[PDB]
Amino acid sequence: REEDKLWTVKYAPTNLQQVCGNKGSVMKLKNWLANWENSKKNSFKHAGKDGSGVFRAAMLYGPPGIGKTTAAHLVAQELGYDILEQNASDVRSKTLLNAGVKNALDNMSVVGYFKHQNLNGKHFVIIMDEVDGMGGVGQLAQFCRKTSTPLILICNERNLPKMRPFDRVCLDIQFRRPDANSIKSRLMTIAIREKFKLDPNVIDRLIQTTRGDIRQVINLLSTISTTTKTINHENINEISKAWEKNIALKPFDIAHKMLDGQIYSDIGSRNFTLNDKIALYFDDFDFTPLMIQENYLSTRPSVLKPGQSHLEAVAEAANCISLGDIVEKKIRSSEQLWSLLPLHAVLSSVYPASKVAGHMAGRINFTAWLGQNSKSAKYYRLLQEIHYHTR
Amino acid sequence: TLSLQLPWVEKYRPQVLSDIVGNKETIDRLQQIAKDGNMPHMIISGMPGIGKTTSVHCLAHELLGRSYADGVLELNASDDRGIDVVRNQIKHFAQKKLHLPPGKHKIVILDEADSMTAGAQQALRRTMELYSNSTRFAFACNQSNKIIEPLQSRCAILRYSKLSDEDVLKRLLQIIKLEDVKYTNDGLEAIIFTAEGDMRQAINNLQSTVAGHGLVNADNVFKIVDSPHPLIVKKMLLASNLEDSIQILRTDLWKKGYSSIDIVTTSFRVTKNLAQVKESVRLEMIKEIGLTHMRILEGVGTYLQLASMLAKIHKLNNKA
Amino acid sequence: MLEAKFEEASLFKRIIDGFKDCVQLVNFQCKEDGIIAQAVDDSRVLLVSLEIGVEAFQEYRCDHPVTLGMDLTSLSKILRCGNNTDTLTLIADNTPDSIILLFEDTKKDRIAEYSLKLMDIDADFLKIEELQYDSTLSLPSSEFSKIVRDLSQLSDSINIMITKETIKFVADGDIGSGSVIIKPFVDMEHPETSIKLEMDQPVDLTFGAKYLLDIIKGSSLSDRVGIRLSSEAPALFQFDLKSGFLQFFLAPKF
Amino acid sequence: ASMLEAKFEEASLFKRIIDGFKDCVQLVNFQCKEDGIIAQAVDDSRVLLVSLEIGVEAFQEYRCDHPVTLGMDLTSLSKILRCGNNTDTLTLIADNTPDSIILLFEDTKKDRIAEYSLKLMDIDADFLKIEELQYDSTLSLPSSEFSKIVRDLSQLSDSINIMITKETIKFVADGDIGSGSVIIKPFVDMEHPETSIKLEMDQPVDLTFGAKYLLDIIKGSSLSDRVGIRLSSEAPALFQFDLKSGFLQFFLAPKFN
Amino acid sequence: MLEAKFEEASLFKRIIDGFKDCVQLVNFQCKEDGIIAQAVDDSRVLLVSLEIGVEAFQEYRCDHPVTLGMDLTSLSKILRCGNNTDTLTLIADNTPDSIILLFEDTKKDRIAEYSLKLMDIDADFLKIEELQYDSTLSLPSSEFSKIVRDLSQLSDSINIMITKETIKFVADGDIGSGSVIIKPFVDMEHPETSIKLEMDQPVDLTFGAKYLLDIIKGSSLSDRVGIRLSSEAPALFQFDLKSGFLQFFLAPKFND
DNA sequence: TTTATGTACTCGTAGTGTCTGC
DNA sequence: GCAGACACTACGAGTACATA
Ligand SMILES: Nc1ncnc2c1ncn2[C@@H]1O[C@H](COP(=O)(O)OP(=O)(O)OP(O)(O)=S)[C@@H](O)[C@H]1O
Ligand SMILES: Nc1ncnc2c1ncn2[C@@H]1O[C@H](COP(=O)(O)OP(=O)(O)OP(O)(O)=S)[C@@H](O)[C@H]1O
Ligand SMILES: [Mg+2]
Ligand SMILES: [Mg+2]
Repeated sequence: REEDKLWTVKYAPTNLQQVCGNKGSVMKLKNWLANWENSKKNSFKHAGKDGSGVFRAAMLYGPPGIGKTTAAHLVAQELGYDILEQNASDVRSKTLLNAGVKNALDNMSVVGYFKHQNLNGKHFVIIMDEVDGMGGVGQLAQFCRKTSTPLILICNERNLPKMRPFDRVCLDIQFRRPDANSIKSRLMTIAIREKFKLDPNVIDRLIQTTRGDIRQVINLLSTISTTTKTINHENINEISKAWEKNIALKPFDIAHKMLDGQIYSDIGSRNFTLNDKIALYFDDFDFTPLMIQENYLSTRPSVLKPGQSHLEAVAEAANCISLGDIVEKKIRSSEQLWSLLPLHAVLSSVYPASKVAGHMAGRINFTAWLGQNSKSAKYYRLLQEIHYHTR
Repeated sequence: TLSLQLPWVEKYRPQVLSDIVGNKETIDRLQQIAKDGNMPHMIISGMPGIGKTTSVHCLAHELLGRSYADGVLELNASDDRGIDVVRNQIKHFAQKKLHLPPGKHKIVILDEADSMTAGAQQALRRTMELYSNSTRFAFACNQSNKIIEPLQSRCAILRYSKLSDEDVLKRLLQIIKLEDVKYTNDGLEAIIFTAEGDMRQAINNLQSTVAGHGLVNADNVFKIVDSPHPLIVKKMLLASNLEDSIQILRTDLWKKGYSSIDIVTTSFRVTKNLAQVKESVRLEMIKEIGLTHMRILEGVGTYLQLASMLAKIHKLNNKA
Repeated sequence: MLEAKFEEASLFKRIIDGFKDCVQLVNFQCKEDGIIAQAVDDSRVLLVSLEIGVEAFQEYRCDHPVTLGMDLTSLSKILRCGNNTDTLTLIADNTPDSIILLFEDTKKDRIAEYSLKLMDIDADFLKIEELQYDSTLSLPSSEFSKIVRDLSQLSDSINIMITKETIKFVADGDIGSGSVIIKPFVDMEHPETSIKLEMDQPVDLTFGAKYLLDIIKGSSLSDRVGIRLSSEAPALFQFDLKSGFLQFFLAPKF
Repeated sequence: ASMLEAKFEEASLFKRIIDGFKDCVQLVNFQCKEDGIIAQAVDDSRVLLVSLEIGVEAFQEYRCDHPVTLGMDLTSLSKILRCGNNTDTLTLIADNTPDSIILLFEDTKKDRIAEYSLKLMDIDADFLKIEELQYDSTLSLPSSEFSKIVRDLSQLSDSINIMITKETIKFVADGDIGSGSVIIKPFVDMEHPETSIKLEMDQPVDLTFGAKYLLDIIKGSSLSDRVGIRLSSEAPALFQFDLKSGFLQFFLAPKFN
Repeated sequence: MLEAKFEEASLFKRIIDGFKDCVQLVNFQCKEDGIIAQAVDDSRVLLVSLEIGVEAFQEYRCDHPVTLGMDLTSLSKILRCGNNTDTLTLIADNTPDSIILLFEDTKKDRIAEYSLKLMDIDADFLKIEELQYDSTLSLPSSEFSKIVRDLSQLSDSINIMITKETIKFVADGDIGSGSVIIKPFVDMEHPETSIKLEMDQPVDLTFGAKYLLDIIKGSSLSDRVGIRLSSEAPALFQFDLKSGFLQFFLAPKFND
């Protein structure tokens, strides 16, 4: 009914012409699922016009709340394919996955028999929504290799190593942050439908602060309209600050934000205090010390003190990096003093990057100490083998 | 052993949304949700003791009445909220068919939600997305960082802020007038200063002072409860004379019975939360405080180490 | 308003045991004629249709048509808590939020009254079909269960052949071959051992064994089972209960 | 020779008695006297109290002149009883205030002799004089019936509420799956005297108890054919299992509100 | 050249079950007189000797002396097909880098052939210095395993004090003490439970726990196990067999 | 991805026990 | 009654967090 259903549910898209942005990705998904049967008749021995003939499976990722689930549902329903979804609320263990949709990989829809012309309303389309909520990944990959039904997966972060086996077993379709025009039009329709006034310049800031999360934008509109139906440019900053989303940050972006010269400026420190720097370090405390060390010497410094050269700043940062090494060794030892993490945060990320801050000389490189250490460990093992053999 | 009187913290817990003071906009929005009935999924966050879970309980009581015995499932850290034995519980509760008023839904109070594992929240993602028509969730966590971003993408962010002194004073005066205890404005401002916007701390200090001396005058308040040592540490670190800093250290912390590690941790927290002095100066102050922290944790805890820490802090502060 | 009195809490436990392995949520739709249950598997591949005649109940009183969507695990647990000999009595009030099923003991006096919380099943109703089936073979349930458990150790693919007017079962596949042909077993002396086949067209349908075990698990209720095969429509595994019928719909594999 | 001698007719009796309350209690404080042997032990949560008592008639021979405080550990005690043939005749042996006791696992009646010893444990907690009081109700039902009811109801809720009013026993357990309401009408039978729902009445009682603790109680149902439950609003619940010569109570603490 | 055909499939498996925990691997040495495979544990303390006869275990045809070194885990994995009727077939050709283990069943026509990899060890020392033992004891192996596990559960150190008419087992631990004494009692009606301790000199030796567990693991090899004790000498735990015997050695650790 | 204890969670497995049955 | 079937508790290996 109305007035007793969530705004993000009653205003869900009804067709593929009601999706805000991601027109290319939805179009690609529609083409892939509209030509799977032709690829099946081709026995998957060659690609199609867009390359859909080689991949019997696809996977969707993107930021939350942008329309992956809605696009999947509408694409499955428009062609009549019967939806068969597995979710994180149910078990995806290897034994139960083999005891679950494994038989459904080539069966038929009995409800499709009873429901119904709907020529292709007689098949399963399989939906692992929330793949990241996991030997489940191995079983899913082996399903992707051998499946007699359309199959897609929905996750959020491909870059995680646990979906690494999905590297070339699925037709990747990437969803991005939608452009503000379609969301602007959708909120205009919603505002004129739900009696509350909305100001066009406000949608841009709402999308900017919400970081392209349409569902959270609808929730924000509902919550504001509960007591203050009028949205103007007066309380825009108040609402943006109250509903700001403290999203976690990726290691490369962590290194970029840490090495930016503005945050250590006098003006830039009023809002981005060093407490925010500690909180930013603590997002990924295992990669930030390694990321800072490998690119703190490949920038133009912009916070050089008068009479101080770039090399002096590099040396003074290396001193505190060496101190952070000793702090970490005390942290990860038999004593196991984990109350020392805030000190390691400063000495390993904040102070060394507070002297070499500036634009990149090249670009932020992935940490190489991990690979070098692994190769050194294997070389040590082989050295021990020959040492003991010849002894 | 006579039955104990209920403490004033729990005796005067609010039962309606009107009695909660502070964050007027959030309370008014909660009231509009209460009479409207269209409760969305929300996450409530803030510093401890400012009225997070009491607002959740009051809203759950107001939205649905006699159905409160079975129409709300409350969970907490004392319940073993895991991925496996508990997904079935919320799955059944959301799938449970109970007849409500037309504009009311079942409420799942996942109180203290920042302590759950990642997999539990991953299951809760689709659990919330599926039965959004029947059940609604209410997270109440001190820190919102532990909650994953898919959960934040489908929840209404209700951030509580620390209570202003006026609202704490107003509700305190209400409590005095209901209890009829002799009070002095200096004592009340002492309670406000000691509480630091933590309401339960204010009520507990009021209890201790009332039942310890009868009068809540400022001298009795400072006799019973001590001033917060973060303020003393901030005063000590910001002094200009080294002798003054050493005297403050000794008299106010070493002779008051404060462990050295507590002083070091409080100094680190004050320095990282301080903003008056230059950023770089705070960086070397943090480095030196951390060196003293390593010395303390390695075994040697002595007044001499704290004195050396203060001496080097003054060396950096006075610019050689 | 619903008052379904059973003579003993044995046949209800037996039917719940029979179909509880495959389906996990059912929806009892109670009417004046009796009770009708519609069940869909979690994989949406097999469908269990159950209806019970009013004569099975010792007493059945109803006022309005009311639905009851339950959970098989909780219901089976509550039923197993009660004694087998007792007399079950399903009671539903004006609001179908919970049912009151209670066990009465003739010996002694122990009214182990239980309550079960209902669940909100989706809006999908029953859309039962009447399309013609080409094959209707009806053979003893026990020996059918025995032979299909014998064939279940082979591959999952279980295809049924209607060649040569003779029931021809094949359980071949990747891991091995399980082709075993059975003969009609009509006997004049024993009416319980009789096989009749329509033989309209030798249609070919294949199925899965891991579910077929769940179909054959309900063989205890009826000694007579009849596979009704169609050229296109899904297979039927009907069990003629003493009053109603309990039939399994299985979608053909492909 | 030794001051304390207690030769059981069979090791099976002591094994069963120990396994009756082995799970719910960690530390046991035996107090041997000339009248018999008693054992008052408290659970770790200090909610469930066990008061074992074995009369002198359950021993084939028994002699203990001086009172002995045998504080022990049930885990190691059960481990010691785990090894040894069950048909063998156990003989408890202890010295004058010793550091240990000696378990004579005399195989059959000759040949093999065992000398298993368990170091005595210093439990300074005195025995608690919680014997009985004016109980509001006194019911008596077969152990099998009570065990079956508790096992059935524990799957439905975490708390079992026992209500007695006007010659009727009623167990209710409201939870998430459902709410059991098992009720019992008192009766007596001359044909089978073992099954008889005896009852007494002073004032109605509505006392709730935990599920795990009640399961721990019914684990001991194998010792006695009958179990006697006595309830009061101002007293812990009493579960008197009758033994061959003594008894084994279970003082369970009800929940409030 | 090697044709060590074994009568029962689940017999050599039964032997390697005992061989698994005593030592990680053995170096087989097949001779027409018999099969010997002795290995040294990782501690160089526990000694295992193997002897297999020729009259039983089907016809044994060892044309040439063959020395083979291989693991027991893969051997057990191949021997997992241990049906009560199945047999064994050992074939070693020139350069036997991969022994083919043929399975032929009498009850069914199904056949199974697998190849076992060979590692390069070529190390085997066979020395039996002592045969004279002060006390020789025969007793049922199941009772030995029972008493050893009961005493080793209580304590980590096991000592034996052999005196006149008493075979004393004592185990002192922190939890308590277990002093089980068994007397030599022989029943002619029950040969398996017969106990005889030959008496020349009393033996008092202190042993370990894990070694005793490894010794008693192979309890099913013989109904009666031969236990030999010598003063100031390694112990000898000889397990009998239908053709040959398996003896286990251990150093009596003692620090007083 | 190394880190190097202690904690907590999760799953899987192996038996161990009582419960139905012929 | 012995045999199978059954679901239960107990145990072991693996992963991930560690300051706000
Ligand atoms: N492009 C869009 N246009 C309009 N509404 C949208 C769009 N994307 C999302 N929504 C709204 O957001 C709701 C939920 O979107 P979903 O597709 O379920 O989010 P999601 O892509 O699954 O992200 P996850 O699963 O939470 S990580 C829909 O029901 C719509 O109301
Ligand atoms: N705004 C308020 N108005 C009135 N009483 C309040 C208010 N905030 C807190 N209290 C009192 O604080 C006590 C309980 O506060 P809670 O809401 O339970 O603390 P909290 O907000 O949950 O913080 P944490 O994280 O749970 S420790 C009661 O005695 C309330 O009366
Ligand atoms: Mg989704
Ligand atoms: Mg709270």
